[PDB]
Amino acid sequence: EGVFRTREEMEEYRHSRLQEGAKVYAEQFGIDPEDVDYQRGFNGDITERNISLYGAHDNFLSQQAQKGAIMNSRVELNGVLQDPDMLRRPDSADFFEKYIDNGLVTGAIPSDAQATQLISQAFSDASSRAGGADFLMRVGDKKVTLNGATTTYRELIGEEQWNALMVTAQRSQFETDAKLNEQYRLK
Amino acid sequence: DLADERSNEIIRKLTPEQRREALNNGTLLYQDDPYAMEALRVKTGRNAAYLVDDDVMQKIKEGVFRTREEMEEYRHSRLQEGAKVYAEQFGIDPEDVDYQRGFNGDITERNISLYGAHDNFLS
Amino acid sequence: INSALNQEDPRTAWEMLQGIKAELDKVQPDEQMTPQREWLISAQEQVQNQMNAWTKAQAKALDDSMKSMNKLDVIDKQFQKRINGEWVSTDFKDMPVNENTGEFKHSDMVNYANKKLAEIDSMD
Amino acid sequence: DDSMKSMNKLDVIDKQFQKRINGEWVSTDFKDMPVNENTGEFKHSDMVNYANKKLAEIDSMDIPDGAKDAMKLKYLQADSKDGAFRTAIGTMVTDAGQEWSAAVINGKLPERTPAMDALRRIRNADPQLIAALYPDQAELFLTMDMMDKQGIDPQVILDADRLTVKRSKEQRFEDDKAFESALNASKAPEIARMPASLRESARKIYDSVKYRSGNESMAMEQMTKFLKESTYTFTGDDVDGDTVGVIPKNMMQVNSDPKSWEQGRDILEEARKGIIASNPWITNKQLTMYSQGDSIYLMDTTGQVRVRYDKELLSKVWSENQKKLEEKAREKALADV
Amino acid sequence: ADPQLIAALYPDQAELFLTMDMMDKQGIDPQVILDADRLTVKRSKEQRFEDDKAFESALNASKAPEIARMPASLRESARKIYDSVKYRSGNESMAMEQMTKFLKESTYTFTGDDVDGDTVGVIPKNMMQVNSDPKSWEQGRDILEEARKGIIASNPWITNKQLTMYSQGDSIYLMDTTGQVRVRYDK
Amino acid sequence: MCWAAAIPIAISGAQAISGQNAQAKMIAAQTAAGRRQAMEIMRQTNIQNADLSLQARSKLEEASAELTSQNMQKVQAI
Amino acid sequence: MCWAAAIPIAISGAQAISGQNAQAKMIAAQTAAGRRQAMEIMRQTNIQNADLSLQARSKLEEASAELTSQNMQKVQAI
Amino acid sequence: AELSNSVAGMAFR
Repeated sequence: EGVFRTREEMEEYRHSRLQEGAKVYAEQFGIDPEDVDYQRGFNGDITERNISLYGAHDNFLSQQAQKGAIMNSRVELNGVLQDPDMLRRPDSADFFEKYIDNGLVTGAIPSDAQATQLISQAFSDASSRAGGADFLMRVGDKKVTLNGATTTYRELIGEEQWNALMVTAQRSQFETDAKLNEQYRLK
Repeated sequence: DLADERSNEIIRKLTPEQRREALNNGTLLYQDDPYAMEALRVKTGRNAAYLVDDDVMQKIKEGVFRTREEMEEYRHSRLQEGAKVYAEQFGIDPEDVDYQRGFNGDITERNISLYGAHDNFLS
Repeated sequence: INSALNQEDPRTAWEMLQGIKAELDKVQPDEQMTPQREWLISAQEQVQNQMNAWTKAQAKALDDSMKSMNKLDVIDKQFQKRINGEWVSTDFKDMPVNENTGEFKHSDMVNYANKKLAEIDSMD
Repeated sequence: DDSMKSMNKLDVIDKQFQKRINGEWVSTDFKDMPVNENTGEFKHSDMVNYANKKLAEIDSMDIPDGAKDAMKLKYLQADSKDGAFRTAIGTMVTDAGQEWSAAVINGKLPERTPAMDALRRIRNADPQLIAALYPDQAELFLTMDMMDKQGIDPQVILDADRLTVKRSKEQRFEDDKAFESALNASKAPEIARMPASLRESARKIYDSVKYRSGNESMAMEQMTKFLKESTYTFTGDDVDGDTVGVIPKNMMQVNSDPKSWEQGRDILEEARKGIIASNPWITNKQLTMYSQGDSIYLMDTTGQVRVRYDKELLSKVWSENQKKLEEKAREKALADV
Repeated sequence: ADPQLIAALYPDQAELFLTMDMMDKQGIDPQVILDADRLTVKRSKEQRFEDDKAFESALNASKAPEIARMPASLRESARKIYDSVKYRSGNESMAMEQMTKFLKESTYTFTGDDVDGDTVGVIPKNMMQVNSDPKSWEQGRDILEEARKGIIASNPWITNKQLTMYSQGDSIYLMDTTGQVRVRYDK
Repeated sequence: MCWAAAIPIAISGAQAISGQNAQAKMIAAQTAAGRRQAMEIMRQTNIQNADLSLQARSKLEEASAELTSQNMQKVQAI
Repeated sequence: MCWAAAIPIAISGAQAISGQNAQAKMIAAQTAAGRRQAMEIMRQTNIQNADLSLQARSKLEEASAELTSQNMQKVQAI
Repeated sequence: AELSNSVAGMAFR
């Protein structure tokens, strides 16, 4: 569930507390151990239990690696985009597309779901920074893969999914520019 | 460990094009994809390097330090510590060679930024 | 699905709905007309309409921001006139639309006083 | 059979109710659409069940608190005082009231206060509306708003409300006469022209606050600050500048939020101005704006010129006007792109 | 299990029911009632006579469907619930909010279809119960409402607010003002 | 809770060089929370919100953000 | 009562690896109660109820229930 | 006027 390191502690702890719990739980009912019939009952049916346990451990470690990868790519793309005006630069348009693509091929950002989620979150985040029209207006349109079909950025993002971002980013730019004007005029 | 090289080599074979759908359902699991684990360790390393080393040095450089000789000592030691802690914090990767390439940068850029900040402070 | 619809900003609405679809894909793996899929895609048209409304609203906010800034500086200048000079009639009826400032809602003068008082508070 | 009938008629009720929330004039009283063939009869039980289940449903939604409470309010309007939702929120209010009562008797205030907490959540969002619909427990609203917005402890009210003497039917006559002298001899615009609904509440807050610590200034103090938090005073363009009206900040609301009340004030002032210039000689001193139960009414003193202004029409006209003006805004905003 | 049937058959000790329901349902300690009921002054006639005018005016001049009108049966108790709370914590408004809650639990104020919406009657929630469970009151509310649109839809020579319904000692009688339509619905 | 007192143990005669201590710990705290107290089925809601903060929780105070971005570009593809 | 304090002895500096402790003990507690504090004449009534809980009291939190069932079938007869 | 927004319009209608 939540608290365990790599494979060793698992079967170590399970083996130890297993054989002890065996006898302490057989002690509750009639005192059967150590008879050979309690072996056949207690010792399973063991392959099924072991394969279920190790499959659960696979699930946990896979969720752990996925959490790590999402955090990592989120931090990277946040630093590249959320930073005030890394976007305004001439390079940032090709870069976003390329990063998303490579991460797809590596393949990081596992998988497609997390990919659409992360790309649609970042787009909004970028729209609300001063840097915005340029970034959004340039990544539209760019070629990026997905499950169903290869498709442009504008395309993924419906006519009221993209026009919204577009306007709200224009508005945020206007806001921040007037904010700079008013700071200067305050000085 | 060394035994998992079995499926590591077997999966090197699987075509990259169709690797992703497999990854999305249940056929493979993240722990065994060498290519994915590569990028992951490397990214984890950049993150670590950047965050720890830099925050630590910059904030200190900005208002509480001294000569180039001092800051210099303070960082490398911090550098080592951070790796160990952060490393444990994500899957226990160190000490593998792939975490070296990720953690160790991209190092000239970090050093030149740090020493430029120290130039700014002393000036 | 209703929660995905009732978000504050329709952006998060759409991405959460898209994630719920990508997940439904697992358990219901046949794209078709599963009753749940019908519910899900009226949801897509719904969030599209909500995004339409959100675009319109953000555009109106843009217009209001420019109108407020312009009429605000006009108010402030015509008010400095009253402070230095005399007999300027700052009541409601002010230096009207040049071409592009706005009909001067009553909202500005209250907004003007509040923003200018805080502005003075922020001076050096 | 009841489970299927209830589910079907429940979704029918909810859809025909969303119609009323978005649109208008839907008549959600009792008589709905029972022609579903499966839904069959509507018992009166559904609408109460509908309100209860839907309110809990909203509670279970994933959205942040702001959307939840805006939604509880956008449901609280509008049914025809049946009340289904009005009675649900009402029993919530009386629960908070009895609970604070029990805290008063008990001497301290019990922890975790579920009903009080839920009431604080809902009412923080539209102080005037929750109060308006239940014109009975204004005492609880006053005490809660003392408890949270202002900094006083919810212990120093407890004693003073537990320590009170019974007014014993004697000093009250003096108390009724009292409400009447500080009222008449006040000469502060808002209190003197007291708009009517608010007068009916007004009587309460004054009598409540007085029983606390040294009063009859603190009492006027709280009553005046409350009436300020709840009615705009419409001042005249003349430099005197004598007031022409006190119209309640709850009923000038275009749409459903109070930012809207503000926007609407910008309709009423344009209206009061057009009149004064249009009919020359109606100098501001002459014009009065007078409310009623639910109507903002506007008269020059000679009875001749007198324009009504009402929640429904002010609201819906502003709605369409904002709509297509916002359309123009989108048009030239996207023209840049 | 039924705080209603028990309430009715014994109107004499409504005081005990009030105190017990204070003791268990509400959170107050069964110590803070003890003093206030032990510390009371003897009403000596004088105190009592004055509180009693006081209730009389106040209940009459409060304007809430429930407090006004009165179920019929309840008045005697209602009054009793009042005094107890007034002697305990001596805030008359607090007492009332512990009388209103009670009348409100006890009766259902039938309301009119009109949008005013002025009340037609308060019938006590006990005597329109159908079978044993209290959900029977709930079910009866439906029969009676269907009927009152039965009465209003059958030859409404005139209805307006002229039609009222109430409970005699034991009968949810519905009658328009006039002798035209009297309907008796009995438990 | 024991650990926080342990960090508190650092400040005794009243020590200035300790903003670093609150800082690093809230930050780590965020790494742990974020990393481990959540589920990754695609459906998320408010869980994603608390998360997002864990996402801004490592990152940088931005001296490094300026430096990183200059970098991720020369590294990813540019 | 002494034993519960003994289990309580485990939590001291307020450490959190101990849900296992309440868990195992209430569970065992149930095994003991259930196993031993009852009579087995066929007539039962409310005794069977308290019992039934002792029946859900061993069993599993259900990870094992999924695993057991898959099993009891291949073992009993299938 | 009749078909105008601009505040005046709202009051008139």
